[PDB]
Amino acid sequence: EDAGLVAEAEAVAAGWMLDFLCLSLCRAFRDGRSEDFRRTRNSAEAIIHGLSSLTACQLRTIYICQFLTRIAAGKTDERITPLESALMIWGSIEKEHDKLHEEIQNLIKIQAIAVCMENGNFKEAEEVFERIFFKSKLLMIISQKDTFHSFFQHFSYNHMMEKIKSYVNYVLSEKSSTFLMKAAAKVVESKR
Amino acid sequence: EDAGLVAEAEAVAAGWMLDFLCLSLCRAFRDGRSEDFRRTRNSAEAIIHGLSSLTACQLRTIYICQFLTRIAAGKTDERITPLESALMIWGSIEKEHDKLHEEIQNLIKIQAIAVCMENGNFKEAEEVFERIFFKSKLLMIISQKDTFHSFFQHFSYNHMMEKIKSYVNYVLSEKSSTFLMKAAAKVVESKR
Ligand SMILES: O=C(NC1CC1)c1cnn2cccnc12
Ligand SMILES: O=C(NC1CC1)c1cnn2cccnc12
Repeated sequence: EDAGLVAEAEAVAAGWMLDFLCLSLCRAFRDGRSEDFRRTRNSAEAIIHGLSSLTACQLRTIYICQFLTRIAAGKTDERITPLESALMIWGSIEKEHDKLHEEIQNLIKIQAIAVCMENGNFKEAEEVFERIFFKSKLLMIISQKDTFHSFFQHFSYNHMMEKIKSYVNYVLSEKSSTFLMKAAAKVVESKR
Repeated sequence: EDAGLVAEAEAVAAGWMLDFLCLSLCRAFRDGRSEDFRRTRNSAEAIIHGLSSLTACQLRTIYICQFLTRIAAGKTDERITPLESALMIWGSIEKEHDKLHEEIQNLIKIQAIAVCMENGNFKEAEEVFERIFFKSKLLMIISQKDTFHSFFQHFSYNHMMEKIKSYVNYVLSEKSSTFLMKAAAKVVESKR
């Protein structure tokens, strides 16, 4: 057997497993299946370690998985919070900076502060605010522990999750026809 | 979309990834590619967590992966050593207890003691001997620190690895035609 051709076959299969796990991670995030999300994340993380050279499409795929992982840990190496880490990934992914992108970006920025206030760590909320950043007014709300200010109700966790879920639906539609899931669905429908 | 049919497709794909990773784990073990073995082991471990109901064939596959994992850690939750743990898996796998099975079993039993002596932990070598187990003579060799006794040279680490590698070749031939690797090799050969 040719060691090089066998390794190339393993690289193609890793690429297929990556797309399958991204599609599965997107569905568990959309459905709110936390444990399924956690397991798929662990599998995608292990599969990703098996690849050493990635295409532009594959880099986009791993960064989406990393982004959703930090978003999922939002209320739960580096000295920043998971939502601040999601913000750094979001601003660097090779993607269009459209209306939805700006909406998701601004919701994460405000929710990174609000989740600290929700947990009762207001010194952390000010530290998060200082790393990310109107500014005087946002700093006053944190100082007065106004967690339920109308500003926070308009830029809520639920609104952040709904906007991110609309983005996940475009990724899900784009990867719904990948090799591994398409082959699996055919087997399932044949039985039946 | 039907959540049940989507979950069934994910179960079929997990079954395909399991066979692919077992075949890849077998090749890295045969070739002595330690880092590739470690990465594939981590991927198989994560993929296995995603399955909750396994067929008899799939249980045989995960136990082979567990067995090779303990063999690979032989010289490196539970209060026993990795080779003693490999011995427990080996004796419980649904497989024929043929000449090769007994050979591998007896080589692991003796190497579980010899690797402790090689590392200079002779109290551990006696503790391993007591958990597994002629017996008076084997206990004398450990007591006299005769790590290079002709008995240990006939039942060596290299002989243990060669016999296990012959078994791995039968597993490798049996799983060489699984769906994921067969589809990947076709893509590679088409390019070339
Ligand atoms: O970014 C992460 N994973 C990427 C593939 C989705 C990631 C970060 N922490 N973590 C812990 C366990 C598993 N995966 C992770
Ligand atoms: O038995 C194990 N894995 C099975 C799939 C091969 C196993 C034992 N320790 N460990 C650590 C990291 C990854 N996998 C493991």
